[PDB]
Amino acid sequence: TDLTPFQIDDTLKAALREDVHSEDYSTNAIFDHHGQAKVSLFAKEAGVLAGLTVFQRVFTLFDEVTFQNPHQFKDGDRLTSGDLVLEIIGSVRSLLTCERVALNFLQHLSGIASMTAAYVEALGDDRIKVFDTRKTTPNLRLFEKYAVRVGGGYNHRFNLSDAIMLKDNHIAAVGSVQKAIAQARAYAPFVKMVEVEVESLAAAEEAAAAGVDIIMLDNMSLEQIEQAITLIAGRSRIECSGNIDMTTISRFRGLAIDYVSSGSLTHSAKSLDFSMKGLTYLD
Amino acid sequence: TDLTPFQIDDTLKAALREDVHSEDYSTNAIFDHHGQAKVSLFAKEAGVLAGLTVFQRVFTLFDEVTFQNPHQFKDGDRLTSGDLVLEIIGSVRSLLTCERVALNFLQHLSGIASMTAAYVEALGDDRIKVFDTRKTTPNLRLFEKYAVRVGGGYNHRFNLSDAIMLKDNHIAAVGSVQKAIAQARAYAPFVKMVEVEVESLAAAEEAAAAGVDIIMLDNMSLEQIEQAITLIAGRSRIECSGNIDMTTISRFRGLAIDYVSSGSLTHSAKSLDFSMKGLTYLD
Amino acid sequence: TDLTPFQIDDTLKAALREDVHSEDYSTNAIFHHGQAKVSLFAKEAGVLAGLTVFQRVFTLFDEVTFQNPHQFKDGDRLTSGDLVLEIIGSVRSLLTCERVALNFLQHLSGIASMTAAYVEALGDDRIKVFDTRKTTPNLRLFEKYAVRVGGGYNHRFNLSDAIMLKDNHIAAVGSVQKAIAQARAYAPFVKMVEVEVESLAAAEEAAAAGVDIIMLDNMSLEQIEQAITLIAGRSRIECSGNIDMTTISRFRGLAIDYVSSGSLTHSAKSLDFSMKGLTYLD
Amino acid sequence: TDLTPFQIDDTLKAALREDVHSEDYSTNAIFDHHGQAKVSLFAKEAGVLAGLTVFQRVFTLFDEVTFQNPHQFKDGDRLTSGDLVLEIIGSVRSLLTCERVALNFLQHLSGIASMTAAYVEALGDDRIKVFDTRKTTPNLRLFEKYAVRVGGGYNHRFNLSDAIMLKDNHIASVQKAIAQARAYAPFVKMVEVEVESLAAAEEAAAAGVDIIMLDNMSLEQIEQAITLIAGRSRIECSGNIDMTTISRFRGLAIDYVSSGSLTHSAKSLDFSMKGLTYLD
Amino acid sequence: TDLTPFQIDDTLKAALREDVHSEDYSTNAIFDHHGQAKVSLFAKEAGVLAGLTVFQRVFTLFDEVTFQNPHQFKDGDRLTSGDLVLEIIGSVRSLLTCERVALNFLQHLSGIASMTAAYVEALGDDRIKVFDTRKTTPNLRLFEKYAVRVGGGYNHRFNLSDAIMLKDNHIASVQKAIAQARAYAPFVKMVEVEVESLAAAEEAAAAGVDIIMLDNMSLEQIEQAITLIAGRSRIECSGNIDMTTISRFRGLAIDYVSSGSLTHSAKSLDFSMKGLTYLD
Amino acid sequence: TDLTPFQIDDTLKAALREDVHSEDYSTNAIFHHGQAKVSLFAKEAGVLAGLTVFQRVFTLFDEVTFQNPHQFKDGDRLTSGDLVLEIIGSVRSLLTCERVALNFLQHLSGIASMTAAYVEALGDDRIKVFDTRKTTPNLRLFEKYAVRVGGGYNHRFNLSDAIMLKDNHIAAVGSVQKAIAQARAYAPFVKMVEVEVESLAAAEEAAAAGVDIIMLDNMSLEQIEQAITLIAGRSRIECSGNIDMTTISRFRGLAIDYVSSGSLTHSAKSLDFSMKGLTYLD
Repeated sequence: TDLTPFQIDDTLKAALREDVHSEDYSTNAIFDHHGQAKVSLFAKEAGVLAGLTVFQRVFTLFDEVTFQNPHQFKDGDRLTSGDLVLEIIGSVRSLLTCERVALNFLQHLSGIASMTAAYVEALGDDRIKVFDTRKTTPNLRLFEKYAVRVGGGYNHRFNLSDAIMLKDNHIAAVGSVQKAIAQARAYAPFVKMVEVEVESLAAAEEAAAAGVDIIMLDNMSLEQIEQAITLIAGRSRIECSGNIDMTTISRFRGLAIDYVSSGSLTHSAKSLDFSMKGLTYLD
Repeated sequence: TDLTPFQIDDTLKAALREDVHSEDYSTNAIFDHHGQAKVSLFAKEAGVLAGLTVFQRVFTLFDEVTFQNPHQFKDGDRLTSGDLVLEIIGSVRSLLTCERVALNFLQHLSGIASMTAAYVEALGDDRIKVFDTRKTTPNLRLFEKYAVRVGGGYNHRFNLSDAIMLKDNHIAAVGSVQKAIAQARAYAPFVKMVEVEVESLAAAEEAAAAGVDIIMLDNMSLEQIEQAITLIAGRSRIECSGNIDMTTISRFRGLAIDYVSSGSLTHSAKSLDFSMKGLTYLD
Repeated sequence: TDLTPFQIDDTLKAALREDVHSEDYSTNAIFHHGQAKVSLFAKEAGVLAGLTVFQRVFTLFDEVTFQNPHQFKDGDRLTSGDLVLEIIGSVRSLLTCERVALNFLQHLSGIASMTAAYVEALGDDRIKVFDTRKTTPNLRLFEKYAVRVGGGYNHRFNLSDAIMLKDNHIAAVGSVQKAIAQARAYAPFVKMVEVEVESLAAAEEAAAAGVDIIMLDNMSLEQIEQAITLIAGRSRIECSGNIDMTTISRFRGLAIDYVSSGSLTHSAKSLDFSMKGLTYLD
Repeated sequence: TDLTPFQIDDTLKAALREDVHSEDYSTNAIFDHHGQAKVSLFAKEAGVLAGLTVFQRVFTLFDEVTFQNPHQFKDGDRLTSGDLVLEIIGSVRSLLTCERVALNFLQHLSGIASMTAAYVEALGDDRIKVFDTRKTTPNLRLFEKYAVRVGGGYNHRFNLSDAIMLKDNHIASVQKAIAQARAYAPFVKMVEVEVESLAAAEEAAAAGVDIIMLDNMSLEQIEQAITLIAGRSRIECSGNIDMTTISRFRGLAIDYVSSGSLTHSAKSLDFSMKGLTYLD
Repeated sequence: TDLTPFQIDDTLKAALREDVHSEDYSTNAIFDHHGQAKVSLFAKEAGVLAGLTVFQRVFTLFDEVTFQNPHQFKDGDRLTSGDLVLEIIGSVRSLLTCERVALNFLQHLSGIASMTAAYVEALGDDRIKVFDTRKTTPNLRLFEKYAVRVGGGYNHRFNLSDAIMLKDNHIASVQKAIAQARAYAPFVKMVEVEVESLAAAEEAAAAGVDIIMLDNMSLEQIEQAITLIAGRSRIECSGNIDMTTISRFRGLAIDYVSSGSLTHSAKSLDFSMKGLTYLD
Repeated sequence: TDLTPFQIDDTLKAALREDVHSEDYSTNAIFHHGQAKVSLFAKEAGVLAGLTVFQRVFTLFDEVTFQNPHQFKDGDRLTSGDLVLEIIGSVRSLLTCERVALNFLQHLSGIASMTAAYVEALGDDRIKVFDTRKTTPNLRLFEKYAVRVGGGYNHRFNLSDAIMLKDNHIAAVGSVQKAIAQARAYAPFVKMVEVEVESLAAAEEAAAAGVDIIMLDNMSLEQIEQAITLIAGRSRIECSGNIDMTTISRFRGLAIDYVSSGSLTHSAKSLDFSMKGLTYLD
């Protein structure tokens, strides 16, 4: 589901203002006469397209700009270098001044979508979902979460307010898996999912017995993981997390866990290369 | 030179608000009684430290929090996994709730500094500087620029307003390298540096003759580059750019150019791993 | 857990600015930067909520200290004539910062009091009283807090917190089970899913679909009872709609998990307080 | 006079942001390739309509949304349960995601207007006017003041900066207080004094103040004060005023009364949005 | 009465942001391991001091900065060139990066105060008062209004919402205009009317308005109007008022005059920050 | 190049809000949503600047159209009694949105006019007239524009735009050459570097150090002339300080690149306009 102007406008404005504090001298010195012009957006690298309407919105907040999409490209579609993703039509000053900010969004989000897509394939198991985390670029979580969905991934909680996750230390402070779970439930009844991070087979048992929604198996071995699965017997949903990357992710293939999660999808994504070229004046 | 609260506060607040829309239920359910506590910040990966005071400021905007720095770590210092970078002292709720946002800044910036440092070494020529670009994460340019300086790199223009750069299309619109340069100068006299992107040996000549400040040699071969240098004869500063990464950067070693620039330093930096662990209550 | 400056400061500042566009002429004309004391009195029985909010209004504006002779705190029961707080500072800060502070305190204490009253009227510990998103615009955080203070509980703060498939959602999709399926496909595992249901058939459909919470909307006791057995613990159960002081007792003793009321936040009478007894200080 | 985007937009945006921090998951999950949809706004309780354009603006900031108003309803009109106030047309996403915030405004403002209208009717004297106060919901004063006008009430000062009012501590020679106000103020502020005793009412009237407030002073007292003031100032009666009480002032020669409870503790008026159908 | 952080902070922050978009490169380039430094604020031109605490606040929002005031200067005090108004102590980075913004405020406000003071002296009659207008620099009205008070002037309405003023189009039966204002307004707004002819001045005074504005009406006219008005209203003379002109009103029984040029076209007053030295 | 809505809208809105806190009572009491026309007249000779700003104030507030009989634009010379614009819309929008619009227009036209006057007084094309950072807080953008409109040129907008090593910077470091060296080391290649210099010795030091721009601060003509030859085109030259209408002509014919004046922006008299001649429309 696409991102809306309500959601993105303030962020894009800020970004435009970051890149232009007075004016775009280089563009304004050369270009004048205010003729309409056309520029093309080209993919320069293979991957997955994400953030296209975000890209567009940067231009549209700045000036009156229209678009042409010859190949009907949309977020999710596979890209190959040289592909004509969009044509952008408007005044020269608007096209050149808005370009870098627009691309910066598009490159970043397409990079994440691409990487998410790659992880899914590397895993090669539909039955196991690929989830993101809170290890996101500050103030862009919304956009990054979106890119992950686009790439075929799924969203974990957005927030510390969304859902409860009882980590390593939380159990210790209470001194029982069961008590930590109980206090969580008492504190925020009914309307919050509760998850627990567990390093131990005993703790996984304790937690499943307590009736939690999701159990996180933290950096556990395959032997350990397999035992836990049988032990839990579908009493909770099972997430594997930690030390999960392109090389590692395939180890989970075929297990009866519900999902895995990776921070790298959002904290360490390479951006995907695009360029805007072929500027011509309209007749 | 370190980042100031005036510069970073609004951004960090926004980030905190992004991660906490109502409250941190998971932390609030388990922890109460408001005892002071101590937590340790550990490096988990080798590289360069950047964003330490940013990390700190996240806690300090939220609550009364103090720090201890046993090893006197500061931005720029080399890190090795297991290193104790900081101890953070304050109320448990403040420590756990602020953790992820604080780390997200620290990881991201240290990742950039590390990568910048790596590029500098790979180049192995002091006489040639490593510069960043405008291919930055929207609304964090300031922070990323800083991380590049920390890693031993240098800053290009911050902005479209900072300085003039006449790219591929700008020359064509005017139809002469010399005329584009002239119009730039006429438009913003004296107080703006002027740079031109050049793909051709002829154009490099034209530009040097015109008296520009900086000539950018775009994706040119070493043979081409070397000819241009001799041809320009120190009439302008020389930047090489395009297709510059870890593998490629060493090709510039020993040339009489002033600097090279890379977008990857900011658009495709891996974050550097840290963790906050060892939570204990103070006596 | 109390509200904090990080959470409340921008709101209180805005409120102060609303009440003082240039200066407080009437107070300034008569006054000194000469210390004074004023007393905060409860003028009506109920539950105290928003005391640190009240305090913060003064503290943002000027250097002001407080005395709390009776160690009053949010959640405590109030009776008229009670001395809740003494406020000490310059006369100008006290007079100018009075109306705004009280406006917060009166409003929140009103909500807490009303929440507390609903809980008692229900007279069943086993059934919790929840709030809603029918809140006063731009004060949700504060109102949600007041409900907790009065012994109530918080429903989702937001459209982003949890999924709730209401009448209008069901209509857009045209089916209960299909709407749940889509919600489940869209936000697996980490979001609770709730459905509003008007009929027993739909309650069945929903329970079978494996939702987390079923809302029984404005259903009769007979209906409710049937639904309970029929749902058979496959989901949590909430009752909602047409729930007020008179009505709430009807849920007493049922095997539902909670009830929810918009009135707690959209129609709460404010609780009366006054600030009086200005002594001068030396 | 209706409220404007210039006045309300920032507030509504903040309200929308309060209700949607990331996304509207429930609505986004049901997203489909359908076209535009229509939903109806129904009154569910009798009273007075206030905040209709505010209601509308919540949708219009968010997305492209149009309206149909079959019965030509406008702020000030009387409502009866089951009344079709508006039809809202636009994308399903916009209608459902904007609903609660829009209704929260409408319900709150219609509640105040209704209550104001009820107080007016209860007092029954057109000779008097019913005024509001500064006992308003923080950061919504502008909207609440509007609702009071809509319900047939009148606005007192918006602010501590609008006009001068002399209080208890301030009251502590009350002719000297008036003098200082007028002097300390430029000659562009109305001055009002709150008075408990008849002696003070006279001093004040002699002082040439603009408005004299008779505080919780009973009918005999009030009646004497009126005569004594002899039209030298405007007269406000205040304190201990409620639906039950307001009738005591019926027919007195005073100019107005004021009530905090109008904004202070107004019930919201019930509405609902239902009947979602896709357009053809 | 001095300005407050609650009033000024957002404005100053915006000003600082205007002057520093990324960083203060010039100052950061010279960063060293020195300690605290001291810099002096000097008056460089004679006039009246206004905006001193505003000046101070610019530094204090940014960083930890302290002040020393050897001569106990405060807003309203007369200045002579070479006067040491303040010493500013803090880190070099904070002093230099905050300087220009802080001075811009101080210079602007001291300029207005000075000009106001000059107008007062020029008119020479304490019986009259000198008032400002709404002809203010956008988004700084609050600060400019303050400076006018500091220079011995007085404040007219801050706003279109503060008070009522009847204009030319509005003037087009002028007793009916007054009636509608008072009716359309609640009984809490001062009403003023701008009048060109003596007939209108009388109608208005009879109407019981609070302030009558005699517009660009000359001394003979003015003098007749005064007598005719007979203290039924306050009298303002306005239009065609300047340093040269203001003296014509000396000794008339009018209450005040107003000038746009006070805020409209005030020269800023020169100051400088110099004498940077490191502390020991 | 004209100012734009993206650039100006938030400022104008703030300005409107400053002037109208609730409503325009005086205008509303008398009025219609009945169209009317008003004329904008120049009341004083000078240069027109800020016309589209003027227009935008109305356009943000309501639906308003304009007629420009004489095709006036920013930069054009004005003479009193000139009809600059006709404004058409509802009476309420015209009366309420009048003072703010004019305040912008008067201010900017004042700056443009003053800039234009300085250029003429200088009477040397070869020497440009620059502005400074001595601007009215929060209007720099607008003032910088007005200077260009009057035939002037813009200096750095910001502390972030370019490096300028002033008196106070030189003191902190204790040397001219060392300050330049540090600036050069800190921001190589992409930032211009300028130094303020009071003495010939320092001018030499600076030129030798290879700066981009030397500022000759409040120096005598004799000094200036010596400096020019001595600098020998190693840097651009700016003269600044104590530069006004009377003084500016002294620079005529020197081989300097430009002069700068704070007065253009900190001490500009506003240019008089009025809005009158309200016809009603049908």
